[PDB]
Amino acid sequence: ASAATEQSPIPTSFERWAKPGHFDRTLARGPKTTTWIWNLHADAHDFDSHTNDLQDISRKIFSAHFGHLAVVFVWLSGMYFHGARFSNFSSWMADPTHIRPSAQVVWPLVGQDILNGDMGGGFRGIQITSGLFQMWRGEGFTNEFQLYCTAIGALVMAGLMIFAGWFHYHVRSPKLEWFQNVQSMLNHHLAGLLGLGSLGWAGHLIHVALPTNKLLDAGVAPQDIPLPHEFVLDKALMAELYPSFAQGIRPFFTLNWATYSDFLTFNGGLNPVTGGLWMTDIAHHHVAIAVLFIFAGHMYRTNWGIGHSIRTMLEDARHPKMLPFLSFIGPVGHRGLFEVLTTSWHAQLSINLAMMGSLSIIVAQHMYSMPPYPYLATDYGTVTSLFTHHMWIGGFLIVGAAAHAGIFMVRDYDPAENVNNVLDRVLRHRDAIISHLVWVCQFLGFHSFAMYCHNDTMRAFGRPQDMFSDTGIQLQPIFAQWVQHIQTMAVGSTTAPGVASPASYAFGGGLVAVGGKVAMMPISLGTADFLIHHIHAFTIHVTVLVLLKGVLFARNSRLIPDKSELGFRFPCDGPGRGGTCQVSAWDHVFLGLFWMYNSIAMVIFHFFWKMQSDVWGAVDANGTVSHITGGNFAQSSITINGWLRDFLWAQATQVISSYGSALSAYGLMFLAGHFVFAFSLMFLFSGRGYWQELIESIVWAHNKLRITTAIQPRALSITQGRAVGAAHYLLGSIVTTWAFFLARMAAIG
Amino acid sequence: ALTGSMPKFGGSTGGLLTAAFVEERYAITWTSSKEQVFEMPTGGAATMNEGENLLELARKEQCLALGAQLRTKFKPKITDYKIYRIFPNGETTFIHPADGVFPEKVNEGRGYSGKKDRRIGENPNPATIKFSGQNTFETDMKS
Amino acid sequence: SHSVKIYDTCIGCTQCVRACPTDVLEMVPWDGCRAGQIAASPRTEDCVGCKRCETACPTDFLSIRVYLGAETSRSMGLAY
Amino acid sequence: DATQLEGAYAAAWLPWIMIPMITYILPFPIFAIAFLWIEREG
Amino acid sequence: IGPGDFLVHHAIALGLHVTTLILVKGALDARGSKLMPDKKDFGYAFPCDGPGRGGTCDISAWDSVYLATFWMLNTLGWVTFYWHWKHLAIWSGNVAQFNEGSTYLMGWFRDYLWLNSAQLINGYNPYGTNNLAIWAWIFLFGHLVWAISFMFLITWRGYWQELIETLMWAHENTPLSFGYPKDKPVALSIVQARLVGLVHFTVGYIATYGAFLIASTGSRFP
Amino acid sequence: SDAYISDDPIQPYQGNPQLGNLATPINSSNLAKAFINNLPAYRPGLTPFLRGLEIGMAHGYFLVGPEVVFGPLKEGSHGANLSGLITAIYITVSACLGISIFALATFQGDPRGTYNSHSRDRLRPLRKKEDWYQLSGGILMGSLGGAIFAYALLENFELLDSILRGAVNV
Ligand code: F6C
Ligand code: CLA
Ligand code: CLA
Ligand SMILES: CC1=C(/C=C/C(C)=C/C=C/C(C)=C/C=C/C=C(C)/C=C/C=C(C)/C=C/C2=C(C)CCCC2(C)C)C(C)(C)CCC1
Ligand SMILES: CC1=C(C/C=C(\C)CCC[C@H](C)CCC[C@H](C)CCCC(C)C)C(=O)c2ccccc2C1=O
Ligand SMILES: CC1=C(C/C=C(\C)CCC[C@H](C)CCC[C@H](C)CCCC(C)C)C(=O)c2ccccc2C1=O
Ligand code: SF4
Ligand SMILES: [Ca+2]
Ligand SMILES: [Cl-]
Repeated sequence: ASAATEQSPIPTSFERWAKPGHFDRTLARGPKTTTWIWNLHADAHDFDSHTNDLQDISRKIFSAHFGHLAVVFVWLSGMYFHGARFSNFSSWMADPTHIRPSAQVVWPLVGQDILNGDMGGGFRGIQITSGLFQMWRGEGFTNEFQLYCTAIGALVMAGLMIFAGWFHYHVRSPKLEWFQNVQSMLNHHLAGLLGLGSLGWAGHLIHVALPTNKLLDAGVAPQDIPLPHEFVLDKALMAELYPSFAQGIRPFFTLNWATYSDFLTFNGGLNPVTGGLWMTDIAHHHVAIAVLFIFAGHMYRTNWGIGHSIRTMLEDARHPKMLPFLSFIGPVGHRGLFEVLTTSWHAQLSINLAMMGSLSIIVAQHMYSMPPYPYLATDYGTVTSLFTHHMWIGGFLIVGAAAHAGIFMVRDYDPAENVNNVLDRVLRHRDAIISHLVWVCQFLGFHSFAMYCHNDTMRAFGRPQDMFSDTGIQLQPIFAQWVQHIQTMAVGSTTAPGVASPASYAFGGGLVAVGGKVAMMPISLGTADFLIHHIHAFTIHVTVLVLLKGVLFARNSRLIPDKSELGFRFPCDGPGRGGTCQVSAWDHVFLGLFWMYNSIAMVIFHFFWKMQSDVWGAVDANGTVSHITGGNFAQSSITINGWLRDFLWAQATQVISSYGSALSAYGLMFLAGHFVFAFSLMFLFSGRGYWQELIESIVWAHNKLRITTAIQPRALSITQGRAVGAAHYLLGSIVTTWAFFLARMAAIG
Repeated sequence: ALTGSMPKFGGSTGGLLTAAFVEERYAITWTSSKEQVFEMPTGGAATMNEGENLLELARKEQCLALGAQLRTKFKPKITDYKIYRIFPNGETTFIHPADGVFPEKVNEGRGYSGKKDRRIGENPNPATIKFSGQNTFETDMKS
Repeated sequence: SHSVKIYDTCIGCTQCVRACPTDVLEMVPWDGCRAGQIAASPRTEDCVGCKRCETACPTDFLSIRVYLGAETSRSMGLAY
Repeated sequence: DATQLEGAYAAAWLPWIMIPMITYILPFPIFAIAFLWIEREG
Repeated sequence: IGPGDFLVHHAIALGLHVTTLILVKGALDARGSKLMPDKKDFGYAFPCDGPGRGGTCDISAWDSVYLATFWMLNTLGWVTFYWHWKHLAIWSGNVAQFNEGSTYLMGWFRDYLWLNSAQLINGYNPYGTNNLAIWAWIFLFGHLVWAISFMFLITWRGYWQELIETLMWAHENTPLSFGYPKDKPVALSIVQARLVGLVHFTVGYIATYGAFLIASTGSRFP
Repeated sequence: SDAYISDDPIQPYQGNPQLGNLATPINSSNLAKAFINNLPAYRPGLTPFLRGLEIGMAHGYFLVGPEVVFGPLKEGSHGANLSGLITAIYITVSACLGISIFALATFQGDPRGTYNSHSRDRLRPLRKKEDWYQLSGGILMGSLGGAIFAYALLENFELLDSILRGAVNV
């Protein structure tokens, strides 16, 4: 006890494990049919339906968060253990340009050890593309014992995280007043989690990572390097590397900060040795954002008078206190939104999922162009995998944001609470929002894709002067070209005199090549880039249309005026009014999952082809860059046929010709993804009554053999058939692209 | 001709369109004991006045969704709502409650209007009513 | 308009009438079951065809059937 | 060689006028006639 | 005939049997089943019987011919793929390509679909056009129509009806837009969109394979 | 409580909160109304032929340009201007055939929708079929004339250029 906020019941009982459905009143009835089995896992985590008190739900959520953190620590422990026992980390530490990262060996079972490929140095394993080796090199790891220590620490943290979740629910659980302290939570997360976290990491970088990386770039062998604590212990060794450590922590308090300008650099480019960002520049970044986040954490009034109250700031943002052109939001403004966000967990989850997915996408777009780890940009499989993975995670998270914005509407939205505020006023003109989104999606679909169809027709006619090419009708992205020119002019010896190099070489500047291969070089933006960015705008907008339509019409529409009474996840409202199939908000999350797939797949395809034809390659002794596919994005990626021939047919040479090699698992998974995609269409195109009527004949054949079962076999429900089809489509269609990307990048480098 | 104050509402895009004035409009009237916020079936939140309220909607289903909200989401319940159909010439017709009770109760005097003394599995099978015009439930016998 | 037919297996539970979003159905005296009531569908020009009345019916097979017929502006549920 | 469309066949001026008539001159009159036929009132 | 023929004959047997299953099931359950005893009173084509009784999507007998058109198309795809690859390997002289390559599925994927596509998809490239340009264009056209089918096949009616309601709002409130629909815009019905998506799937499936079979054969053997 | 109790910039359309529109600055400000209500479609008092004539002149004029710059004939001046002229001609004749068949199909007895006698649409004021036929004739005349005026200015661009540079005063 220290804050007098716990005393939680729910005694740790064991008997409550042999009674599935104990959470739901109808789930603990007695199965009867098979739909109960699927209903068990359809709302197992939905703690909002189970009970009605916000405080009990908040306690459950807090302990579930702790258990999730435990799961993530188990995963981290496993990754560090794989890097410490089944890896060539030491070999890669010796030569990180000729050795392929590998952290997984296959047992010698049926045909199975062929997947163990030669990774350089006599190591027979699987080439990992997770970027773990490049991350551990940048953090400061040199030997595998340190990785083993980190694995043990993560396992201990996992055990500690599953004790904190049991102690904050079964022993001393917080009150609801503690969860509603958003001021204190924001202060602590902004200053103590982000601020102190990045400050501690800056301390690590300044005393462990910067030493080790400086010696590594100098040329020292990995086990000839001192361990990190000697860098911490004696200041003579550390002052050999940096001459600003001879004055200790004195120039900082006497505000002579340019003394420290040799390990807090502000270069802003790429290390020529490694290929990653300047490590001193990274440490300076973390110091600056620690000072920024800690200072940001003193903003909200907590127990001492000074600060803001978010409720006051929300309630004052309203007409006539707004900017005159922003005054259309009326005299209520954001008045009832502090009580929306402190009483609805779904509203918070919707905002946090949207921001988390957007930030994961930002992470994907900032780590190919500013490679932040040593020898990262030259391992093209890792760059591809990291960009692609974070784009998929971001897209899924963003779809879940709309999912929970719709769950908030059907369940947690109260019309009496929020009257004539921004939330009420959005629901009160949503036909305008949706119709204008329909028109912009149409405009973007004609002016991106139908231009590709124009190009196909003009190229098949034999009139390429009529095409939307760089040699036909040019469509230069002059605004992005101008931004690229401003970015390369800014960094001159201007508007950013402190930096030497450009923030990325993607904007302009020079060419960084490491080990012969290109780390980074300018990404020229022509007509093909205009066309593919408008493809991206179009697909993002139709995803927004599909998802926002379900959020805005989750309560009711002109068709079904009482859709909130039907639920958030219901199949339909019968074949009447023409047929109201897929009117729920859940069905809009269903249809937006497909559109997020179609949007993120084209983003990862644009990245793969453009980086493979206009950045990645092999620099010779002179300096001439021979790109991987040979600069064919500017003329083949402007037709659909060139996308099917010069990208899909041509670059799938390495995944279908992989049988009998060490990449044969990728060919197997390529075919497996095609199977699972096609198998999904059985659930997506067919309906429930066919399958229930065919199960009738199968039940008859079973009754005749007297093999009748008590649990009555029923077809999958309508929304469950939709969920199964969507999950299968996404799984197969993404496993296919994963196998295609990874087989391609593990064969041609 | 219809009595009641329009509920306090800022307007929406979900309201009446052309078909309201060229085909038909519906009106729902109800008495509330206090001025309080309800949910419009067209989207948004409106405030019913104390006393008599009158609201025009585009569909009968919207008027019945509002009425179901009145008699279930409010304590005390508002069960005295009346729904009228308004025609383009101005003609108003009291439709709900059709009798004057409430369809869910049983009134002496309503009369059968869909009853078929059968048992579903004994409609005349379609081979016999082919070129007749009748379809299998709009008939009179039982096979 | 749709055709809503009520059969003599009706038990007068009123659940079809309570589930109707458009007020097509009402209860009439019958003395053909022990509740003394049977459903009726006079305002079947209002029927949209949602079949909520059929979902609400407890008898096997249903004592109420909706047959989707000629579409009007009311049965298509059009506010435009 | 082939700078334009040709016909090495009899009455080769007939595609020259038949393709406009069948494909972009007579179709919108036919569409108008069919639209007036399906929208005429009793 | 050899070992690669036995497997594809068993695949053809599977295809004819499942297509017959769907069609026989929908014909014999046309008059009624346990889920809908009076199905003969509702006709041959009708959307469903609502979401009651667990849900009754695709319950009509017309929906069986709907669901078996996919299986007919798939079975005839297997049949014509077998015939075409068998004969391409015979006509090229390299019959061992089909012999020791049709017993596993990557051989079908790589030695038939990928391999005999190189001339078709190069019908027009950034360097010029040969006479296979229309077959490349129709190949892509069939892919487009087949993909458009999945819009009618996966997305269902209420989504589009609510979208069309917003469009009706937008049109009545825009200035200078003097047209007005004489007949009210509604989304395509349930059975209608099933038929439209099936027609699209069929047309794209026929166009893609017709363009591939004429160009993979007419290029190798002009 | 707050639902139309405070006075905001966004009002109900025509003071009726049960109408399916809002009074926003884009459909209800004095500048937006002064521009739109004085456009030929909405200018008070005009006969339908003069409305259509001015609409057509403005429309046939700009419809010449897209094919002059972007068309298949764009490599040569004379053919580009001719392709733009006949594109404007074809689009005009198609649009006016559509106007004529809209009037033919819509105005049959009492029309349905916004041209019914009971309709309250302020944004569609051509309530009679005679208005629509006069509009079709005017849009056709004005649009074909504006198209050939743009064509004649583009054909003589060498002369119009030497004029506007004072090269004709030698
Ligand atoms: C005439 C009548 C009319 C009018 C007037 O008058 C109109 C108008 C409008 C406006 C207001 C708007 C805007 C414009 C734009 O931008 O975009 C364009 C488009 C178009 C289409 C354009 C149109 C134009 C016109 C058509 C012209 C004519 C031409 C000629 C006449 C033809 C020829 C004839 C012969 C005989 C063939 C709109 C729109 C929309 N739509 Mg709408 N329309 C209509 C028709 C129709 C139909 C049939 C359909 C089916 C297909 C639809 C559909 C649609 C959709 C989806 C949408 C969208 O998205 C949009 C919106 O919402 O926003 C927001 N819609 N629209
Ligand atoms: C993939 C299967 C397939 C194949 C290889 C063919 C092949 C042929 N058909 Mg076809 N046809 C098919 C399926 C097929 N058909 C089906 C399922 C139908 C029923 C609708 C038809 C109905 C049909 C008609 C009415 C005609 C043919 C004709 C022909 C012959 C000339 C066209 C050509 O040279 O090659 C090209 C083959 C393609 C498939 C090119 C793709 C064009 C797409 C499919 C257009 C979409 C329309 C529709 C789906 C089917 C049209 C097929 C036909 C017009 C080509 C050719 C032998 C013509 C003939 O008999 O010659 C004297 C003819 O008049 N067929
Ligand atoms: C290739 C297949 C394909 C195509 C062409 C489309 C097209 C479309 N989808 Mg769709 N969709 C698809 C697959 C496809 N989808 C699949 C597989 C799913 C499964 C989940 C969906 C699910 C889906 C949803 C949920 C939504 C859409 C929407 C849309 C519309 C977007 C607006 C737009 O782009 O305007 C432009 C039109 C096109 C790009 C169509 C092709 C036009 C060609 C290139 C030009 C034709 C020239 C000329 C007119 C031809 C005239 C010839 C004459 C003889 C007729 C659009 C018509 C959204 C919408 O309604 O937006 C408003 C909507 O919300 N789709
Ligand atoms: C909205 C707005 C705007 C726009 C505008 C526009 C859009 C424009 C335009 C324009 C145009 C578009 C114009 C036009 C025109 C025209 C004209 C000027 C015409 C003409 C003509 C003529 C003169 C003809 C003649 C003839 C005839 C009729 C007969 C015979 C032949 C001839 C040729 C003689 C802005 C933003 C700017 C601002 C303001 C407002
Ligand atoms: C195939 C299909 C079915 C049938 C699918 C079913 C019934 C689920 C199949 C899962 C099987 C039945 C697994 C269950 C078997 C037992 C769990 C035993 C498994 C043995 C292990 C214990 C070893 C639907 O119900 C359906 C509904 C709506 C749209 C499309 C479809 C659809 O496509
Ligand atoms: C896209 C889509 C729509 C919207 C599509 C509409 C409204 C079609 C209208 C597009 C234009 C107006 C017609 C296109 C014309 C065709 C190219 C040719 C048709 C001409 C013949 C009929 C003669 C639905 O209404 C729908 C309903 C149920 C399930 C799936 C869907 C669905 O996927
Ligand atoms: S087809 Fe299925 S989802 Fe559509 S209305 Fe009928 S039962 Fe509902
Ligand atoms: Ca030309
Ligand atoms: Cl091409």
